[PDB]
Amino acid sequence: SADLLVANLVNENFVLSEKLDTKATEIKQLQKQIDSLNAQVKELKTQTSQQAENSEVIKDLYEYLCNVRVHKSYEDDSGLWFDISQGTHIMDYKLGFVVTEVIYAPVLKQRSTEELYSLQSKLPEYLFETLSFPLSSLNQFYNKIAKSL
Amino acid sequence: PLTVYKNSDLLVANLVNENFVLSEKLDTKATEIKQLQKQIDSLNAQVKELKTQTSQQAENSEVIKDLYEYLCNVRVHKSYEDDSGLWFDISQIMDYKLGFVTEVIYAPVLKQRSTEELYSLQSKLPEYLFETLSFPLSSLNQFYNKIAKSL
Repeated sequence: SADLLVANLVNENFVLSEKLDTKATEIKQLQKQIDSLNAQVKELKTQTSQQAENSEVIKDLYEYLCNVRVHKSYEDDSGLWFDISQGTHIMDYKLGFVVTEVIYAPVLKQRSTEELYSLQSKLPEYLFETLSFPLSSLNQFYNKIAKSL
Repeated sequence: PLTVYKNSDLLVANLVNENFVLSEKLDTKATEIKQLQKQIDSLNAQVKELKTQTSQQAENSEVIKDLYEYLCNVRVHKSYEDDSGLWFDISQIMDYKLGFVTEVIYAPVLKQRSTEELYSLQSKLPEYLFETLSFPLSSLNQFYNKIAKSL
């Protein structure tokens, strides 16, 4: 009973050493995965950021070339909306899209009255009231506002 | 120097001592493993979240690109930066490129075009829009308008 038990401790020391070597492999394997993930993560971070730079330039281009900038976009169940600031250094408004059809909508949440009359002198009455036209007419709209500004 | 007793040495003493050391060396690895497994999971979330945000922002940019096309009849295909100056291909149908070095450079792009069009276009477009040009940025919008009016 005394010898048997102590001779088995050898058996236990072996089992430990194998179970232990099998862990040293699972460990090396995770370290590799981590390193892989790190590379990938960094390259994904540059592509997503550097890409922001591109988009800015383009936004910036359109602004210099069309004197019009698109601020944002939402989608309230039915229809997406984009704020817009058009003019030369200006009339803010929004456009909604719901066959296809469009919705104009002057946006003057904030505007020093002096401007609001400067604008009323340059802009045809109707551009101060919500409207609705087919998409085909959009570009034509755009032109009308540019010509008046 | 340990020594057992039946009822009722160096090597035997190394067995127990050695059995302990193995049990600790093995448990301390089981913690380094859990810590690594956690780190891996955390890193995975990062990759997945970055993939959605990029696929989502791309979506926005596509919408806007599509908007501008419907509103300005003009689309900006790409952008390069060859040491000095960046370039954008444009399709407004007349394709051309614009270079920025402030000052600008126009450049008709007809790498491929069925001749029938190339004369359709020559009838609508003032001679000079078929030759490279150069103007200040302030004049750009004015340029754009001239091309739209003719097309």
